[PDB]
Amino acid sequence: LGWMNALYFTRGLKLTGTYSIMIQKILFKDLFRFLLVYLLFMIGYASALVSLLNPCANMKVCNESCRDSETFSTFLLDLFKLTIGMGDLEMLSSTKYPVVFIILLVTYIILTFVLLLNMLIALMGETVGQVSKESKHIWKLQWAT
Amino acid sequence: LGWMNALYFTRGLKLTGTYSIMIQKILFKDLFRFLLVYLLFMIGYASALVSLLNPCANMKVCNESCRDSETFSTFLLDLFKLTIGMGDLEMLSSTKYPVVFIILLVTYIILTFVLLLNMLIALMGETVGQVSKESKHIWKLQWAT
Ligand SMILES: [Ca+2]
Repeated sequence: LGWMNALYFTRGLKLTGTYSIMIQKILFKDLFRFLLVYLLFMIGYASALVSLLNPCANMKVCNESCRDSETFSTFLLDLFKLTIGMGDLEMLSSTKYPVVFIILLVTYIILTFVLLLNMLIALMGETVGQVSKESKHIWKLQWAT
Repeated sequence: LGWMNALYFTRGLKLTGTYSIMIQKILFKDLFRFLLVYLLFMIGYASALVSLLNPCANMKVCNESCRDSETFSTFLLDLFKLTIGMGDLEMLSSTKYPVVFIILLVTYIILTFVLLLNMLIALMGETVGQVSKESKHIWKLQWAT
């Protein structure tokens, strides 16, 4: 916590504290609400997938480490490991294991991992251009305080 | 689908629904046409490569899992796995396995995976600066509706 508070002094010389402006928007509003809505999305879809193994018979083919179970939440752990935008999950053709599960999985992960974070990246790129006077102004405001 | 519709309420307070602006352009026009043209590119080049094993004798040297076959489309699966911009595919010198196949492969993947998505990234970076009045305007339009 003290090395966090080290930011308190890091808002004076050398134009330090510019982050202290943008954290006013990203931590409280933008990244906050984004992580909320995305967490809700992914937990809902997690319930979906853990319910979508009985038809499209129980199989969650090994990732690119939960096996078929019913315990309480190990599903969520291994499934989140799967949701990691890590390795461009496998493609299918002439399905043998769960058939309609895979298409839902791929379209969902494309929705959430090719648009949502990109939505937020574009949001950053557009919102950063708001600093007009609050550079010298917050500088002398630091002076004052 | 209900958790998709959760975006319907997520367009009011806290300036939610900014995505609902950009999705007007990226989902229907930009990312759409880009994925279309890129899919066409890659499937054409896939036909090319699966036809380019007989001279430059049959060999698709193990990636950085289809072996020489003739079945129907396993080519497409393993080849797409190869097309994943995953690991900066191997370099060659003093060729022994297919000779002119590798140079075509590398120049194609450089074309499609160092320019096309970068073309679209620059397109994003330039198109995001269009919000002039439709922030407060779409806000009060949400109000109205
Ligand atoms: Ca890696």
